[PDB]
Amino acid sequence: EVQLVESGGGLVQPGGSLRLSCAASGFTFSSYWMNWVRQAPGKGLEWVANINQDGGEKYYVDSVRGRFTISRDNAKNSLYLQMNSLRAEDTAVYYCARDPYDLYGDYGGTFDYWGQGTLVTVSSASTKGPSVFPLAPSSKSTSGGTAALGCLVKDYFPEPVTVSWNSGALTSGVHTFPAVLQSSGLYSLSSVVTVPSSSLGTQTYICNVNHKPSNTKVDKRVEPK
Amino acid sequence: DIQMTQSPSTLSASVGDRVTITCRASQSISSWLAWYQQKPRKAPKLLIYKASTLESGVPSRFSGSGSGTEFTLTISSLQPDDFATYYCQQYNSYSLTFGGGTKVEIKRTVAAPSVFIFPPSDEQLKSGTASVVCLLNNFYPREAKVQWKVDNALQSGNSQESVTEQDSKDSTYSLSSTLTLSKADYEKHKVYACEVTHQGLSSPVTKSFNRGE
Amino acid sequence: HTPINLVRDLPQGFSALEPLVDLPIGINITRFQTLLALHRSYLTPGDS
Repeated sequence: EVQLVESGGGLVQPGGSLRLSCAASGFTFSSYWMNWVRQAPGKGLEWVANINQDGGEKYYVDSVRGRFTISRDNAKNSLYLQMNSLRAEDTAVYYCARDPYDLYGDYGGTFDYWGQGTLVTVSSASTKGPSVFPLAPSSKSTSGGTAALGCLVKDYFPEPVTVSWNSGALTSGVHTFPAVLQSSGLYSLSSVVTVPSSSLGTQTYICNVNHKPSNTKVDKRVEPK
Repeated sequence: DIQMTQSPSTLSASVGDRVTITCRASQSISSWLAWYQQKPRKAPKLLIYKASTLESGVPSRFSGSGSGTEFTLTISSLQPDDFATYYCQQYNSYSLTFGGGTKVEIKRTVAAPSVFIFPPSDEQLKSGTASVVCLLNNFYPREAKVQWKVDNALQSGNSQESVTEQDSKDSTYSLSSTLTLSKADYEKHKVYACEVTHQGLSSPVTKSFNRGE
Repeated sequence: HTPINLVRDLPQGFSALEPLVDLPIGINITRFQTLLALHRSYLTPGDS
């Protein structure tokens, strides 16, 4: 299994530094160029940096040049990217990918293997656990029809957050919306599920919220008024 | 440097049809182009290299051709798995550059959204703010419009919306809109309404509630 | 000499060359070779 696991993402203030690392396995690490590419959500994928097999030749995108240094420890089978003078703009998901040889030139294959990604967030905001408020079922229709309920997970930082219903018991009809960065700079999102009106009262609905950075866990029961 | 520009930025096709995404380099890259497939939140996978060579393990449905500056990735028979954003890249010269990305979506029959409105919880009020939520559930196509009215007054700058990824089974989309207000402001007015317009709807759907009631 | 961040290969564009010097060698010269440089870094032991 060729694999690349990235570690080191987190919340970082401006000016700060982090070093992400990518542990590789399944191939002869020493023989290949490794690159780091980032996807910043609103924007697209961007190529950050590359290192030759020998480890000497190193290339970077202009934005990062003084700030970032890519390096590798072959014996370690690890690749690293140390970042400095982080800006809000550097927030992105960083992927370590195995690149092709530049020598191939006109026939370049591109990046064959990619890691899952490490998310680094650069923001002044501190880590904060979410508030969870119930979205009680309200419908002006006869019962027996479907009803919608959910939880409002608000004011937490940084991403990510985990939302489950009935401890994974209830999957169908569940929509947990992507979080939006609010004016506050904090993240908010809602998770909803559609159920039969008959189920209200009979069935228990618990929204499970787990926010690892804050290390907080919440179980909110949603009930009708 | 070189800029790669893909087109179209987004497209919707039905299953089994043939899709063709093009990429145009600012200057001759030669054969140095590759294509990548990316799913939501997942890391990109390499589809094609050297403009037309299939990467190992990639489905045969995908093919890539190119000559000159213009290159095309075609998908002979679109499948539901295919939903994703596709990117072209040119390795020809440094710096390496990726195109904007083309989002592909599975075309299905139009579906109207179910609309629900949620008042702020009493618990939330204790804070400063009141959050009013309006859920649009399982609709297609993605374009949906939401207007907020507080005692029939149009609202601006106090709303935020989020859209889910296309559903695995349904191939539908869902949307949440949140109107945020001060507790003081909220207490000021009686009627909170959410108006929705969509291709699926013959007439507008408005869900509302009264503050005390 | 021009700064470039272009094609690995020669970039498309037009530039003119100017005469630096004239050396009277007067040799019937059939062929030439390019000398390349090596780089050893901190990391490298200098080994050939």
